[PDB]
Amino acid sequence: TTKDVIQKGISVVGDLLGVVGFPFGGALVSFYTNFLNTIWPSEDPWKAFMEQVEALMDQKIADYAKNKALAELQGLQNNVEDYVSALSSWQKNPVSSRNPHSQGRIRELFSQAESHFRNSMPSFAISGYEVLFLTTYAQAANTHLFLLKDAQIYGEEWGYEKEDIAEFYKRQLKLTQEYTDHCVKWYNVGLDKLRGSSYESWVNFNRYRREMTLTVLDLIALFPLYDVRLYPKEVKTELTRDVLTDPIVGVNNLRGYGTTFSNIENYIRKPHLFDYLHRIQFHTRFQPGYYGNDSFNYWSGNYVSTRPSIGSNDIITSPFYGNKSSEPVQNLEFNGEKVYRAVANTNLAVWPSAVYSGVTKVEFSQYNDQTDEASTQTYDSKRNVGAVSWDSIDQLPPETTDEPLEKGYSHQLNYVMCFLMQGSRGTIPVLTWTHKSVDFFNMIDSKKITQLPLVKAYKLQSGASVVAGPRFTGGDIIQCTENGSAATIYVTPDVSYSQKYRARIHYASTSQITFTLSLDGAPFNQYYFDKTINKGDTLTYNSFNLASFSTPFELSGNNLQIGVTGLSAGDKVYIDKIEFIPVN
Repeated sequence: TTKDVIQKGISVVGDLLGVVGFPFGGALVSFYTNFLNTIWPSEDPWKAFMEQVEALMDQKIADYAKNKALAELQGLQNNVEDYVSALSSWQKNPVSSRNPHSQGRIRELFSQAESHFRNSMPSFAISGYEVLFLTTYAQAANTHLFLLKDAQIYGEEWGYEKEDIAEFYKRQLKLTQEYTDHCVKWYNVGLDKLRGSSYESWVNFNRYRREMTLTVLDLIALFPLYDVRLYPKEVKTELTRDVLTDPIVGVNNLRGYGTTFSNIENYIRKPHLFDYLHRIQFHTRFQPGYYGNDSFNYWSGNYVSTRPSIGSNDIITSPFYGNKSSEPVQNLEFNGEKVYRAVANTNLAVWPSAVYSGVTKVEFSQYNDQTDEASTQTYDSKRNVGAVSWDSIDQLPPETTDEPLEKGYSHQLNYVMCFLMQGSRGTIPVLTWTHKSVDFFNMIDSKKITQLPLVKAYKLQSGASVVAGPRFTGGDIIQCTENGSAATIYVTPDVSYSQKYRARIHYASTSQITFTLSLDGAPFNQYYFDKTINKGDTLTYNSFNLASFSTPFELSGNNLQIGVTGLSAGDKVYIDKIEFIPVN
């Protein structure tokens, strides 16, 4: 269920990934048309976003609050549509038909929409309904900010006063912070409200966490890239966060046997450097049926192997998960394959006073971007397979239903982990996924501003570690507690010639610090950076600073090392991303 809103959520983020930073006019208009068809066609999507959280929370919005929200939204739709048609005409029409009279038409259309947004926002955040309005607020907030940046692109062409464009920009800055912070605060409120002790508690908890990531968290991660002044070129970026699909189970009610909340949540993958699915070792066991004829084999346990980020080749192999095989082991290898789908079969045996159920078959859809070919790999228990009951596509829809799945998919398989039920009753598999936007090669684009998340590093040092992200950066971050090296990340230059770059860093620090950059062990850039937080502060939007290094440089190597100094006992530095700006 709710796949509709999930698809819309996924698609918008996927489309925005193409118009982030300073977009070219044609691209901006194209975006806007899909945007209007997806998010702003009628009241249906908005109604579905409210129902979505109501379902996750098992609570309802007071009818009056629901109706007012929908009323505001009808009005905002007209404002957006009227605006887009005018913008579309403006781009299309030559720099001749631009008379003072048409300029005033577009200026007032724009002023109306922007103003209507600021006025309406509070309606999506009424006291007591903050969490339930989250996806609605997130989508409305996004529209407001995306709309705002247009004033910095076309402001002068439209004949706006210098004062007007500037007023819009300050307003954009303030709202980027507020909207981001509002979303994280209420996101967390909702998350804590769902923490329980039962297996059923964890499924709900995790479903909320995944759905809020796809519709809210992924979106707010893009907000900063709408600043066309800081990002005067197109931006190459990616989302590095993990999402866990619902557990694969044969029965709807496990009658108390489900793995406890703590035995799941405390054991899922913790903040780690980015990696990719390399190999899976399937363990099978025999489940006897009370009458023999109803027996079946099932997936009892597993081993998983991942390969690190580019720059390192040593394979990481997981501890054993679940139960050892009673049957012959099955191994599937994925080196250079992207698993974009997983479809599973389950089966059950009804005993006089017990029910036994397990995953009997798993078909993986893979795509090889090198040899531009899709294919499948499957796990088969070999005995009494039953029927398909679980499809990843229901939880992780494609970015586009236009192209074939091997092209339009939104996520790939990263991890597999088997949990044991209570009372030796069976196995529960849990799958972890990563976003499609992740570039394996860590490629530095010669025409765009490239954002490199630090989690893409292949080596941490001097006691640097991966820490849970503040929920608004699209992934995790690096924590530095000691003076010295911190991370080594492998970089792939896209051009052969001596292209020069400027580097920018997105960080948070308890003290004034010095960042040093080295290529293949040789220092090339060193600079001074401001303190952004006090010891013990929690990380919100304003905790981070984006600062440039003075001198330009060439990519005369691949191994980028970031070093930190100037820390005192108790000081902490958090690194989110390193950016590259193509310069002449």
